[PDB]
Amino acid sequence: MNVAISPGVTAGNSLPFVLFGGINVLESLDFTLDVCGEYVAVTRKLGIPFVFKASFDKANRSSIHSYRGVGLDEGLKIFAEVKARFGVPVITDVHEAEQAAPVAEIADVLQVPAFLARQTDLVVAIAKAGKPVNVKKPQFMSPTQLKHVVSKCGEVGNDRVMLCERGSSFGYDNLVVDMLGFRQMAETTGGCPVIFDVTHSLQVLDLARAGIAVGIAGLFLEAHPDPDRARCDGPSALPLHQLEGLLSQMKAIDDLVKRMPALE
Amino acid sequence: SMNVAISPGVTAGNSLPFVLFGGINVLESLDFTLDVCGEYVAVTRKLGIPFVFKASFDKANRSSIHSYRGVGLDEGLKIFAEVKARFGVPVITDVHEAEQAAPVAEIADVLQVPAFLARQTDLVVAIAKAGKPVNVKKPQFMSPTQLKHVVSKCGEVGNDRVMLCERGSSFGYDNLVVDMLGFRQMAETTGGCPVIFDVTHSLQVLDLARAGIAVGIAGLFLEAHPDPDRARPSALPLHQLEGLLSQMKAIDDLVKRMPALE
Amino acid sequence: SMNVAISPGVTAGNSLPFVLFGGINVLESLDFTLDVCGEYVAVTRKLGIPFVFKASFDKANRSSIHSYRGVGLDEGLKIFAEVKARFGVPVITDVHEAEQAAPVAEIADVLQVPAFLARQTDLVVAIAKAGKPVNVKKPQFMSPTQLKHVVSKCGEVGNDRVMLCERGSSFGYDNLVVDMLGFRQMAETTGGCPVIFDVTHSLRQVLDLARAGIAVGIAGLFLEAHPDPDRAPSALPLHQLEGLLSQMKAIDDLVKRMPALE
Amino acid sequence: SMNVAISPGVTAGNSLPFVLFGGINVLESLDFTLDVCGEYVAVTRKLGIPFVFKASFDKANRSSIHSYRGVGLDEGLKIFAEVKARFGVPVITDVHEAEQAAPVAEIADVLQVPAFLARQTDLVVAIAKAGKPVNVKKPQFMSPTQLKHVVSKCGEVGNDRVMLCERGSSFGYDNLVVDMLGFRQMAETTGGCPVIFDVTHSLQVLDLARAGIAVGIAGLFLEAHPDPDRARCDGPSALPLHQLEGLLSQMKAIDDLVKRMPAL
Repeated sequence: MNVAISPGVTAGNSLPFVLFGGINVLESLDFTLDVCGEYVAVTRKLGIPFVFKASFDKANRSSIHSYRGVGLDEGLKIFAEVKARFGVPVITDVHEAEQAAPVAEIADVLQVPAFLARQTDLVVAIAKAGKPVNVKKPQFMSPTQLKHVVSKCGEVGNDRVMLCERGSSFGYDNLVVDMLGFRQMAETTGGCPVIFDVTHSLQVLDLARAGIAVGIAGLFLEAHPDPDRARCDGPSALPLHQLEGLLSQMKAIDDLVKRMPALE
Repeated sequence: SMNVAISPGVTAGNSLPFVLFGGINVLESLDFTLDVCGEYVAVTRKLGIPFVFKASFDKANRSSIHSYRGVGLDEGLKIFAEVKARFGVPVITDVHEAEQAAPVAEIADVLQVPAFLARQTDLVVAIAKAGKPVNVKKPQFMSPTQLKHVVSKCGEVGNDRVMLCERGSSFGYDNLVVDMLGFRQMAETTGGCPVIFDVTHSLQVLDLARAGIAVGIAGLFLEAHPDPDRARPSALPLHQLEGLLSQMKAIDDLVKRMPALE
Repeated sequence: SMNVAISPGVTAGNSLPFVLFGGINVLESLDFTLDVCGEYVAVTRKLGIPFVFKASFDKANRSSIHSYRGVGLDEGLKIFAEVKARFGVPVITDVHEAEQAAPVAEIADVLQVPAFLARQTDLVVAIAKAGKPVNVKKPQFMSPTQLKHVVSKCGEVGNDRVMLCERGSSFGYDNLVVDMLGFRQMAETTGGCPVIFDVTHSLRQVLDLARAGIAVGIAGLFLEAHPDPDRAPSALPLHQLEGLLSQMKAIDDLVKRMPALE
Repeated sequence: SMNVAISPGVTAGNSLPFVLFGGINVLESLDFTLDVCGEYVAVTRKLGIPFVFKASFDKANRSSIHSYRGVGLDEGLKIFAEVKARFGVPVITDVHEAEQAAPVAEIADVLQVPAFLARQTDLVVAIAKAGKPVNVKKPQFMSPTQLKHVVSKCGEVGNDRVMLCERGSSFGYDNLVVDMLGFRQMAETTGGCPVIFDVTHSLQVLDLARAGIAVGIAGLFLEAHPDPDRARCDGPSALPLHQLEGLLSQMKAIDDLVKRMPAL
């Protein structure tokens, strides 16, 4: 199944990989524009399809007082300016059923947060909003169970679903990426595009190389100019200056493996 | 060990006689709820075990939009109101949306945060703000030392009456295992919150229940059904309730009068 | 289920009063061995708990070839002979090489298969052939239902006196978690072999784990102790032994007179 | 980092073209061994991939004491001598008991420490003292940063020619997952030992092999058989032999590409 996101950007497991790349959360217009512009410049140079990613709300910080981002209303204003400035499609996450329709007016893909992937009403609200849907696979969920979420989407008329790996629970706290999961998610859901979040899955290069070599529809990436200074106990973003170096290796492997067959 | 007063005559605490949070998966009819709740009340009253009746009014996380979800909020609250009026038993239920907490708190005696939702700031705050004691289910993805953050969110909005509920940790794909070292970790990192063990969702129910009760905990969380084979995770057969509870009580009374080592 | 006669008045069985397999990590000196065992003997005699003294004569799997390995076979067996002569207690020790089994079985009353060697056909067969009861340590990588194949190898060469020993299961990197449901799976898939729980290797929280395992209803506890474990995984502080054991006996005596559910 | 010379024209190293350590589960007869080795030689030659033939002379841990164990030490070494004589290939086998190390080392070119026995001091020392390169199998219970203890044991008795072989990690009961982050950790914590990936035991063979090879490693470890379904084992299934060329051509293409890409 190939999922058409915007003109010239289509995701599919046999197609050239799509970078879903951006930042953790919207803090300001200018900072968003500058980071997005650098993503655009690099992906344009290399010839990699690109969807810009950001959250408008951090809905699950440790403290009710922790910074949560600019929020829904201002976030969608920022996304509108990004789309106008760069002609790039955008993807963002949706935490509450009531956000789905307003977000769908602006965003080109709506993401189901991993912890919320089983919540029927949220998933239905997101699926009914009429845009392609990216389902984050929670660390507690095996790859053959994601089909139920895909089915809930199809039951309310949305067949344009993508599935995003971000690791599996491995003891306490640690995540392991089972590289056999990508095919199992694809094959049990009718061939949904599979995307790999190499940021939350934690050596980013080892992991991204491993995942791209398997043969997948997309990469999911967060970046920052200075990741070590994040005001976050979240997982480290890629340092932004490393983007081109990373993506040139990804494209090289991706172009190679996408012309190699399965074993007969 | 902080103790949490649920009602007169029911108080949960890690040094106190265990409390049974028992009932059924989801509310379906007044008739069946009363049937099951009445058996729990009679057995617990006979054995002398503090009791809080448990049920969901909605199953918010089923695999299909057409899969039966239960009677829903408005009818659920009416059933709980009857359960309370007829038996004088306190009740606990789970809350899935922020806007549900206030109306639920008018009837329910304890509000539960669903496991998958434990990290969501707005839902937890709405539950905590509703002013009843809160039961936080520990997600299978969460280590026992991280639950303190959810509790702190509750404290941050004025609710210090928080209990923690164990239901297993992810062990490979699909399977859950219960780390019995987790109960003390949960308790000691949260200032001594009552710890509760869900022996149904964790899954040999007797083996697990015996093990958890022997550690010394505040409560057991249990679902039962008259015929769990032919119902559409597996509840205790309702006819085994008395036999299970008599062992739980026997072990619990023994261990709650034994100390830590020197 | 099946009972394993270890020595006169010491019999291990899942329905019988629990047996303590207790001692120390490794034999270092006669003096120290006698000091610790003497303490175990006096506490178990006082409390009325069947006792088997445990120690390795060699640490075959330590991180450097210069790391201290214990007194070794010849001297270790001499120490075990003294222990037996002086206290009249039976002893258990582990066997790392096939040719050690015959010599060890002249002195030791139970031979143990080390966890990492449990699948090695030739070692297990030599141990089973030596003619004493066998304790099989369940490796952290093995599921509870697979231990049957090791027990059958013992049976294939005429040794039907086999016990099984839980020490935890791999949980992510490095850490171990004890699945309390494993005891019954081990017992039921092996014709009811006695199941023993190593609370030491499985890991301040020795008490939580020990209470939980003893409450399931098992044949034995495996325990290592040391007078000053911090300044010496981590053994129980020896001065805590009587406190730990009095609680284990109390729980075991209670649960061993309770049935399965109807 | 470290390069281990196995024989003329065969050298394993994490920066070098990958080496195939390839063969069969156990030595059953001379002629079957020669035929299978002959097929590996033909394909590795055609493709230009360095090759070491692998086989066990004993299956030391079957479920039943009556189950077939292969030809045994004495006859196995006679078969190995003939393989070397006939094909000019180096060979690798596993050693289960201390006393087998010296006689095995007279014929074998690499001696392998079985995974379950990797912590056994006396076995590892007898293997290390035998004077040939050593392949330590990483047991599914051992974390990648702990393998350094085994390498140090080998060094303490004068053998610095050690390679480390990934076979998966325990993931719940029975299942294994391959953590693709472990390869670097094994290499960096041991002074740069060649890291090798057993795509057989670790279990979709192509997904896993593509992922591992893309990370950048010294070797692949593979068992094959003309009819794996009819194996008289309940062990993990061998690669069908007829798929060897197709698998290895993809491995070569990916390895050649990534071995000339830098760090970020």
